[PDB]
Amino acid sequence: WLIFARRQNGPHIIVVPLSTMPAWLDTFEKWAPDLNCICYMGNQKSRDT
DNA sequence: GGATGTATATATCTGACACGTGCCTGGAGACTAGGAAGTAATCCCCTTGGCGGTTAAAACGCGGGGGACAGCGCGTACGTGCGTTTAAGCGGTTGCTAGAGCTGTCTACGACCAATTGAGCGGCCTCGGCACCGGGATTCTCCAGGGCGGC
Repeated sequence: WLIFARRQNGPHIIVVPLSTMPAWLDTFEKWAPDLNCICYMGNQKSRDT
């Protein structure tokens, strides 16, 4: 709603526990498929990538 | 029949015990002040038993070669013994000076106490420098028009 209706489509950050974060990723894949939701975990080279 | 080995007795040497004396240092008695024990409050660090996630260190295995160790040869340098020298060790001279010990006098220097104040500790405001944001100048990629060729 913040992205589509009010046009506030800037950088949002969601900080979650690691164990629940696949349950956030598939929720973003299902409910908001048009969004550019990215994932930020891993070692130094993955985060650099 | 003479001299030798051995036992008991007597005088002398020597470490130890007790007596005597000084003196000075430790003990007894009394008084006082402050060092430390005890109390309460506040705040921060440490303890024990857990969880989660990163990740680099620890562990394990394996191949291989460098290094530890053993053996052997050799030659030199150190041990050993003897003869010779030399200097240490002891006893001794001869004076003077340094130093410990004791006594005496005195004076400058440091302890002690009261009043003071200025250097040390904490916080607050500001600057030097680094960094975030807005505006101007410079260079790169691109879309369209003009001209030429083919059926």
